[PDB]
Amino acid sequence: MNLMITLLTNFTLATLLVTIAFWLPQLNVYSEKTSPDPMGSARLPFSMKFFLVAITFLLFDLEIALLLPLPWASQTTNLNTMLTMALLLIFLLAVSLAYEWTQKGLEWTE
Amino acid sequence: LHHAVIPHGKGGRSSVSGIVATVFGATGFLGRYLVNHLGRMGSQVIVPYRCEPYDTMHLRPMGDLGQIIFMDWNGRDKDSIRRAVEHSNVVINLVGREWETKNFDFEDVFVKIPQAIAQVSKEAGVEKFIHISHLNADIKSSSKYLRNKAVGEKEVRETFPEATIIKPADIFGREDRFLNYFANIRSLGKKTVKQPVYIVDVTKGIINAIKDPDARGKTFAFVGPNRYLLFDLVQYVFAVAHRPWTTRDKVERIHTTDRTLPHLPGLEDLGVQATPLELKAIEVLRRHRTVQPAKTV
Ligand SMILES: NC(=O)C1=CN([C@@H]2O[C@H](COP(=O)(O)OP(=O)(O)OC[C@H]3O[C@@H](n4cnc5c(N)ncnc54)[C@H](OP(=O)(O)O)[C@@H]3O)[C@@H](O)[C@H]2O)C=CC1
Repeated sequence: MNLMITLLTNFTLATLLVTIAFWLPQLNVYSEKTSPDPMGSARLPFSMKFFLVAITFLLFDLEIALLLPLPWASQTTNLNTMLTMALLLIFLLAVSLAYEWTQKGLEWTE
Repeated sequence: LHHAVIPHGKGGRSSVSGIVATVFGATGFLGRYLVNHLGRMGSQVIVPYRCEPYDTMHLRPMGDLGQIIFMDWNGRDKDSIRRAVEHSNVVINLVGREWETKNFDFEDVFVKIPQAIAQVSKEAGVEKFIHISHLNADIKSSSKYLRNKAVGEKEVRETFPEATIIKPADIFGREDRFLNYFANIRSLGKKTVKQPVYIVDVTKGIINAIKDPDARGKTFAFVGPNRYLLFDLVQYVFAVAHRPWTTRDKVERIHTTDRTLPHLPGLEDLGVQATPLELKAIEVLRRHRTVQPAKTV
């Protein structure tokens, strides 16, 4: 309840600040402006590379999602199995990175 | 004629035009393009300003060096008016408000200020005086604007008998309050007929009334080439601008039809071809963009 009140208060303060920033300078009457970029009028071409680094983030973030219960997993009584699977998951994250390296995947966003 | 006021040159920026103009209310919509068109001839323009000097900055590129002289004035003080008109050979009056304020109502703006300017310019030896009234000015009118403006017209005609009085109907331009009022209102349609006049035509008419000696003591009516009904005019403004603060006096003046005055001369007698709305309304309303032309009468 305290956390929800804190989130509500921070959202309310942010909304009030954006409200002041979009209402206070509008009350100046200065002048209307007539006839209100490097590219002229062209379509943004889709780049393969930005999408590749986005999907690479998504897959390694899933591997991070698997790695996140390790500070709780180190408390177990099957420590040989736990250490084996922890080293196996970090090794599979590293093998994903090595395959992303060696097949020209990290190129011009290296 | 004095030697310093003989026209020399080719009529460009650094030439001499022989016009020494005092434009009262030059910091508005008509004074902008009037000081522009006077300064491109090489005229000595005197701009009395009520506002902050920052709001006169756009009037400074409009002429050559020393050609626009800015000076302070109060609309209730005859002394500053005399200080501003005592060297001019033509005095143009463009002082107006669409609304009344706490310090100035329609009677303070349309009656007392033009009578004061015209009377002090009469006692200062000014040859040419130009007063700007509205086409729909009438004593028994529904709006206080047009009533006090007709009374001010009568007072200017009786205190400066050689004054040129000019009647534009509803002026449209980039900084207007006619097409931009319609484009942002998001009032209705009635049986109101309007013929709007274009601001460069009004400015060319004011200057050709400065230059013509036969325009002394005349009353002109500056109207556009096409009369439109109010509803399809407003719909054509919404069609060009790609769309689906006020007072009651502005509503009374939008729903007041523009009267036909055939006995008064117009822009065709001052050598000005009237520019239609269909050529310049795109130039006005391209700002409001995120077309079938309007039917006349
Ligand atoms: N649709 C139109 O444009 C039409 C206009 N007219 C008339 O033409 C004239 C000029 O029109 P427009 O450019 O649109 O008007 P604006 O409101 O745009 O300009 C008025 C000018 O007069 C000054 N002024 C206003 N009130 C006072 C005052 N009480 N004392 C001193 N100076 C004052 C303003 O200065 P400041 O910035 O300090 O207020 C400004 O320089 C007006 O008289 C108007 O009635 C006639 C027919 C149609």
